[PDB]
Order: sequence, then structure tokens, then C-alpha cells
Amino acid sequence: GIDAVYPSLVGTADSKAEGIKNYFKLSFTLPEEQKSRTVGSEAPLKDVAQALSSRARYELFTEKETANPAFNGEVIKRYKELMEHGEGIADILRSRLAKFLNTKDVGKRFAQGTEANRWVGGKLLNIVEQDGDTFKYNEQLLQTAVLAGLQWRLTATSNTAIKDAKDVAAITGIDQALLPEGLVEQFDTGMTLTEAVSSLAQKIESYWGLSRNPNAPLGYTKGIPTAMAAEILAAFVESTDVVENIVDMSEIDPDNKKTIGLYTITELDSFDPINSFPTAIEEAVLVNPTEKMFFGDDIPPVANTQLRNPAVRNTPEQKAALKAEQATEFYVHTPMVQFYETLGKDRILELMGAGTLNKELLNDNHAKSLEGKNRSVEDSYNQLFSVIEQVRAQSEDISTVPIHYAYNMTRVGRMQMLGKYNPQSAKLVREAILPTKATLDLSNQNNEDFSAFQLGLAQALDIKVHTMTREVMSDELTKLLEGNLKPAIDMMVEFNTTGSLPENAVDVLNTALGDRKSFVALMALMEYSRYLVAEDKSAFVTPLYVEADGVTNGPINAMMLMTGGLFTPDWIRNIAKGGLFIGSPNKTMNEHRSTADNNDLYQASTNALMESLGKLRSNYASNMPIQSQIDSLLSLMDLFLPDINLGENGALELKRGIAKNPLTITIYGSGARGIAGKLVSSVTDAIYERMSDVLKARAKDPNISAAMAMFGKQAASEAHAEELLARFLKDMETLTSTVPVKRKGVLELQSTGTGAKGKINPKTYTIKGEQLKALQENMLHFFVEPLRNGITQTVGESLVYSTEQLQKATQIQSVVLEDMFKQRVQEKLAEKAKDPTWKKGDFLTQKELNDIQASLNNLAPMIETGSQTFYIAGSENAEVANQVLATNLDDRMRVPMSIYAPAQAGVAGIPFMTIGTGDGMMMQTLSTMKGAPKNTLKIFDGMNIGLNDITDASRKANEAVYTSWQGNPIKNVYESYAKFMKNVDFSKLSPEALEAIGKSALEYDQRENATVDDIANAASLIERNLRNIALGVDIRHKVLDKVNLSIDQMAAVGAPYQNNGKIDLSNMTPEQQADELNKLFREELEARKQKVA
DNA sequence: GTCAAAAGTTGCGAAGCAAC
Repeated sequence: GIDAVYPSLVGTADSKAEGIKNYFKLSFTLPEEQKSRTVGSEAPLKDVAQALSSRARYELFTEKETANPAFNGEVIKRYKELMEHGEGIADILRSRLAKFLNTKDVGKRFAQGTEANRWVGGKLLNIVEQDGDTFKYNEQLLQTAVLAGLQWRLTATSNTAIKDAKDVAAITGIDQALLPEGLVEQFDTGMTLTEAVSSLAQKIESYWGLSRNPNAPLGYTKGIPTAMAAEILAAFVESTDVVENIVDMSEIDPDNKKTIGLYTITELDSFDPINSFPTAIEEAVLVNPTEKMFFGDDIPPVANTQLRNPAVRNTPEQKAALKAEQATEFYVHTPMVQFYETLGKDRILELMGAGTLNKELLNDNHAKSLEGKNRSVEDSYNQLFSVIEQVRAQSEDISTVPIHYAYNMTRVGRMQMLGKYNPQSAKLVREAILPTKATLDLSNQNNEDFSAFQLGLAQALDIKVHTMTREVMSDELTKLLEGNLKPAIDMMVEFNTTGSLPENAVDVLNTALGDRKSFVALMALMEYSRYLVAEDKSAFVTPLYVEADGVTNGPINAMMLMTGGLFTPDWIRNIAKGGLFIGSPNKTMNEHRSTADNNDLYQASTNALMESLGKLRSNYASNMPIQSQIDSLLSLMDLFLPDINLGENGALELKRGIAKNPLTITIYGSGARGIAGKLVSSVTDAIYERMSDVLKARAKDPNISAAMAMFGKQAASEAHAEELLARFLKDMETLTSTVPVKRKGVLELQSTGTGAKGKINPKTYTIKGEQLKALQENMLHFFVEPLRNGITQTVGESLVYSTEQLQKATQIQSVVLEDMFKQRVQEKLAEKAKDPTWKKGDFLTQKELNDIQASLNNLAPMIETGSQTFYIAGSENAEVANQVLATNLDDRMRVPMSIYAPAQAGVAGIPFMTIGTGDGMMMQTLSTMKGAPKNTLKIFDGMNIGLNDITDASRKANEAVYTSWQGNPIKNVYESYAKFMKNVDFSKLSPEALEAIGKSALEYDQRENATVDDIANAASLIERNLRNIALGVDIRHKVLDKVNLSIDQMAAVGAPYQNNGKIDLSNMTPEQQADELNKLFREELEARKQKVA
């Protein structure tokens, strides 16, 4: 079969043969249904170039009566030129092989019998053919691979994952908190070796259109396509389509010996015709294209498995959710596109980015940051217009072309739109391509339609709409429209009248908006002006939306989902800050914030921090050095952060802002040190930025004083700015030269020796490593520690207990799964080493890996909720195989063999379950529930709704919230841990693993002497803890359901969901309600106790 | 120990350790 297709490849298609064995024929087979149209083609490049030569030929090739109308004259011309470039890449590959065969006589040794086709660096030899005294590439395989490379080169960058600080930390091996400014930026734009080859190889294999032999070693089924990809990347480096940069980590800190390769694809002109249709090759080669836009009723297919978790199938309910979201039609909002176009890329960067950089009128590290910002915006802008260019081809009126987006379920249950820059992920794109739309009657400002319009405009303009009633926000909005924004509104009225903008459009927008500036704010100015010049106000069509947005969503979800003790009055008061109102029929968040409690969860946490800080000050009331250090940290923060304020007489004011990120990531399992690093980071960014201000402050007046050049605005007078500068220098000095240390359970100050001082140079000023670390230690002990105490005090110690038990159970289970998998692999390999047809380098077959995974099912690797599936340990790492998979023909680009297998979970269990059974379950329900809202854009913890359906959609969202609050993630974990506990055998664990388990199940002093029996006993203890927690959560949810509740967690609109519970708890204090609820709790405890018969 | 996906390069010589 396959031999008939590739009859001339070198070697025998029999793993038993004694001579050269061809592992390409042994590893792959032809599918029972064609996947690639090039299979059988003698000259794929020639044949595909032919297909791309005219619309008529493309239609014949793809056996379709119609071709994407974007495939026009100019596009066809570009693809003809791109095909000629494919011949160049093909030519470079041919010379590289010849060079490889000539070097150290590999070709001669291979012809003589040496099995070089089994070397990790010679796997490509499996796709060559004898040619006279040498070997040559099989043209069909080589040319198809090139076609894969061309498509990859055109769209890979638009499908790369975004890299955050943590990612860069993992890659570079540098502490996330001590990363040098710009590093994350440099790494987020380029691709690591693994990233590049992996995506390239995946693409090559799909284009070869064959199927893997389940009984063939991974060293070939995966290694040959990877070997081909490595060569193609090498070819692209020679052609300059890709730039390789090897970043030496030692340059940043001499201990780090890692040299990391980065690959950046050369960008095509933003105006290149190819951008309007960058997927012609993919749609021509594949019978079922992956990359393509979905227009009209061309709908994306539904993914069968969870993203990057092959072993996890999307449940029926998750698939229904994905189908529902992919069904939604998005439409281009022409006015906004025209606005972006008129402004221009240069002015959008100036308005929403860093504008033009004068890399000498701003601090070096600041500039690196600004440059990072412009990039994100510029890339979003080019991406939107590439899409617009293809949409415009679909018809005369671009605003009528329906667009669909593909989604998939992530590891944590979130429905993620696929692609780097889309409406769900990119703010700029979000205001140009929308699914929201409504025709409103705005002829009378007393209409319900006009109220909705106002709500959308207000929210977009940064008015806190969920903190006040509709009537009150209407007045706030009116004030802004008739005041500060008035000049911008006039400019937009003129734009919507003549289509022209002033030369100072950026300045008018900037001044009018102030800190309200955002893309959605531009949409509000755009839409309000359009209504003003509107002909028929009785039927105003607008995509303006209102986002029903969760109020402290993650933290509140965790509180409802994992608090398992009796009800307390503090919890009742705090949970109300998240929209769960007890005994207050039809109460909304708007009313709550304006009449009952103006502090949300962030503020309450901050207020707890303040109290915990005072407590810390007392414990060291006599220690002047300690007090002075605390004063310096607050002084430094008050100097650059807006959320920290210090009055004239010393009064400390802390705004909810400082607790936002910290509370959020604390619910995602973050440690205290990470929070400290981020807090320091925001401080330093402000400093670097202040330095830049000086540079220009002095360029304007070479006589301006340093004090006034650095604090000239933030102060009242000169002697006043002079004392601000005194605070700065002193603070930086004490915070970098002295750090707090935990000795004997007490705080003691230590000299670092690496103090910071000297005449500052606002051009090169840079807080070094040791100094950022000193700053971090001070931040940790004098600010983050008490913040953590306040947070715990706010969300409840019961919740913290649950999350720790959850973390322990899932870590323990992940450690076992990881170790057992590794062991079964070593056992199998040892067994293969006795097989003569097998060789080291080859690995296990896919079937063998499958068997090993299956042997772990009794340890319950998956957590099931009944509508979602979570696999916490699931991952892909190079540690299982611990070997190279393939290299390029120059012996470089050595791609490690990565394998899908369980790995230690760390704290991931908390985020997985919180995010998954919280917002993830809620959105899933909202997409599939009876009367599920249509035409919305869901963004995990918020949903954009069209102005015509804000009331019902918001109510449905709140009902969806209530539905997810019926979940019990701890019970789900318990049922998994329970099966695991009865089948596990800790004795079969490596000492390395057993130790990790002891850290989770025993208290630090019991680890050293801990016997298998000891940890095994402790592990079973955790199981009982989980059972008891699950039982309480379950009871609480049933009890709460009997009471009258009003839920408005997805706030803004003021349409709370009523559970209509019968037990009336109105006219009762939180203490009274807690007592009544606990009575119901105890009642059920007895009922579900002895009587369930 | 923040989730969303992983994660160093290269000579010698043909695996996998040494040097950076």
C-alpha cells in the first residue's frame, strides 16, 4: 500500500530485515479517507502552484464550485511569487542534504550498511532514495513538507501563545520577580526552538496526510516529521525568512549557563495582498483545512478533546457549549473601522500606545516597556485590517458579512477563542468585530431603550455602573457628556458627518478622556456622536454593549464553592459584597453598594491589611529601625502608586486597587513572594517612568532643579518638591541596604552591603538584581505578609483550610501518577533492550504508551463533575524520555523528545478547580441553559450583551451563577482521591517521590523519619478531611436553597436572579440569619445522618 | 510554587556527557 506510493525509498519495510530498514514505511500508513490532496503527487510544488494560478484551477483542484472571493488577481500574483520562493527553500534543503552526505562520509557509510537512518540526527535518511553514487530526497515528501513550511511561515506567528513573566522565568531559569525589563518582551515576540519545530512538524505531518502506525516507535512516527521541520527551520534561517538569536543568560547573571535560541519570523508588509488571504495553500492541500476564516454559515467544527489534553474528551455539555458559541455571528462595525483607518496606525499608537519614541528623552528600561506596549497595539491593528481585507472581498457591504470563531475548552474549563488577536483577546479588535447589535428607539430620552444606551455609554466611559442605580448613573453620564467629553463629542459628530478628523485628533481625544481612555471608550464617543447626527433616531442600529461583569468573581466563587463549616455572620456580610443577598427579595448590586455597603471584597481586604499592619507596628512599637523601615516602604509607595496615600499628619489611606491583583492571584494559589515581586514591579515601573519625565523636564529647561524635575508636578512648591526628593533618595537607600529577615520567628533587620546610592542618571538609572531583591524582601515582610492575613480574614479561614486540603490531595495524587508512569516506562524500555529489532533512541510505540496510561486509571487520574472533566497532572514534558528526538543536518536544533504524561501539580489543583467549577461552569451553563442568551461575547468572568437584551441576559447570567454555586469541587476531588487511596501503594515510590508526598501529608518534623506506613497513614487522613469538607459544602448549598435569595454577581444592569426559596429571612441581621441557617444545617445533618436508611 | 502549553546550545561522533 504505502510501498506502492513510495517504492524507491532506501531500505526494507520490515523491522526484521538485517540490512537498511526504512522506518518511514514502517511508521506510517495511508488513511482510509484522503486527508491531503498531494498524496500521490509527483511534484507537489508544481501541482499546487498550478492550482493557485487561477480561480478556475483552484476550484478544480479542490473539487469545489466556488473559491473564497478574496482569492483575486493581486492575491494570485503574490502566491505565484511565494511558490517560486518555495522552490528556493526546496533548493536549500537539497544542498543541505548533499553537504550532510559528503561530511565525514555519512552517505558512503550508509550505502555500505551503517544504520545512520536510525541516528537521532539521521532520521531524514528514511525519506531519501538512491541516486547514482549518493542519495536524494523523495520529491513528493520534500515538496509537500516545503508547502507546510510556507503556510507555517505565513500564519504561525498569529497562532503563537502569549508569554507572561512566569513563562519567561521557566524558559530562562531566572526568578520571575528579578527578570530584567524587556526580557519578557524579547521572548514573547520570538519562538523557542521547541515552539518553532513543534508547530512546524505538526503541520508537515498533517500535510503528508498519512496516519501513524500504532505499533511503530515514537522515535520515528514523531521523529521523522520533527527531523524534517528542523531542516526547514534551518532552511528559513539561511533564507532570512526566520531570524535566529541565541540569548546568553550568563550575560544577565554569571551563574546561569543557559544559552537560549529564539526564532522570529520576518513580518510581511502590513499591506501585502497575501494578508487578505494567507491560507490558500492550507485550503488547497487539506481536505479539512485547519486555518481559515468562517463566513456566513460556514461553521467551525467542534473539538473532541480538551486543549492540549488528548486524554480528556470534552463532555457532551462542554461540546454543546462550544457549538453554541461557535454558532454566534460576529459583524464588522464599519464606523469604528473607518475611524481606526482615518486616525491611522501612527496616531493609534500615539493615542493608545507609546507614540513615537525619542530613545534619549526617556529612561532605558522605560523605553523597553513602552516599546513593548506599541508592539501589542501595532500587531492588533495589522491583524484586524488583515481580517477586514478578507471580509471586504466577501461582499459590497462588509457590515453584513457574518463571521464565526472557533473555540475550545482549556485545561481549566474555559472557552477560549482560538487565535492570538480576536474579539475575546484583543481590546482593539473587540470594538470593531462584534456579535452584539440592536435597533433602538432613542427618539425619546425617557425610553427604556435610551436608558440601556446610557448604561452602555457610561460603563464604556469608566463610570462604575454596578455601584449606583440606573437613575444615578444617567445623571453622572449626562454631566460627563455635557462637560469634559463635549469637545471630543463635537469632533466625532464632524467625523460622522464628513468622514474627516482634525490634525490634532489625538490631542482632543487625550484631553477629553483623561484616564477614561480605552478602546471601548472610543466606541462610546463614536456611538454617541452617531446617535446625535442620526437621521432616524427611532431605529438606531448599534453594536454598543453592556458587560454583565462578575464582582470579584474568582474570590466569591471560591467562597461559595469551598467554605465547608457552619454559617458565620462575617461570611454573610462578605459574600453579599459579591452579589449573594439573603432575605432581600429583588435586591441588586447597584442598591447594595449605594445603600448597604460601599466596600467590595478588595476594599475589605485592604481595610484588613491596614489593621494587620497596625498590629505589626505594635509588635515592634519600640524598635525604631523596624518602624522606620515600614515608614520608608509606605513613603516610597505613596510616592509612585495611586492606591497608597499619606496625609499631612501621617494618616494612611489605601484604595481597593492595591488588593486587586493580590487577592485575585491568591485565589489562584500564588505564593507571598510572587505577590511581593509584582508589587515591587509596579513601583519600579513608575520610577523608571519618572526618570523619563526628568529627561524632558530638563530638555525644556536646562536649569530646572532635580527636585522639581522629578517631583515638579506631584508637589506644591519648590521647597516642597525638594523634600519629596529627600524622601525618594532616603527610601531607596534604606530599602536596598537593609532588609528584614525571619530569625527565630521574629523580624530582624540585616545589612545587605549592596546599598544603593550615587548621583542618579535619569537615562541609565536601573535598579540592579540584589537591589530589586532587597526591595522585594521589605515588601514581603512589611506589606504582603499583613495583606495575606487581611485576605484570609476576609475570605474566611474555612476557605483557606479547604484550599490547602485540595492542594495536598491533588499534589499527592500527581506525585504518584508522575512516578508510576516514569517507572512503567523504564520497565518497558528495559524490556525492549532485549528485542534485537529495537534500538536505543527509538522509544515506546503509541500503543505501549497508551497501555501505560490505562494501567493508572485505578488511581483515578481524572476528576469528574458530571458535566466537566479535569486532569490536573496532565502535561507534556521532556523528562519522561530524557533524550533528543531529532536535530537538523548540521547537528544543531536538537529537539528534546516531549511526551504526554502526568507531572507534579504543585498548587495547580486550586486554580483548576476554582476556575473550572466557578466561572468555567457558569459560562458553560449560560451557553446551554434553557433560554440561553444569544448574540453575546463571553470573556470568562464577564459577558457582553446587546442593548436590547441586557435585562434577560443578565438575569440568565445570574441564574447561571447560582447553578454553578450548586457545585461541590471538593466532593469531586474526594471521589477521585478515594479510589486513588484504595489502589495506591506508596512503597512502590522512588525516595524522591515519597519525600514530596511527606511534605504534603506530614508536618515538617515528621518527614525525616517517615516510613512508607507513616505517609500512607497521613495520606488517608487527608481523604477523611476531604470527605468532611464535601459533606459540609453539600449541606450548606441545600440549606441556602431553602432560603429566599437574590443573586447579582454578574452586575451592572440590575436584574438579579431570585431562587424563590420559601424560608423568609428578611428583616434579620447577619447574626440572626447565620443562626437560622445553622439550625437548618444541624437539622439536615441529623436527617442525612441516621435516617437515610 | 499563579492557570492558559512546553521551555538551553553545541563538539564529538552517532549516545549522551562535558563545557559554557
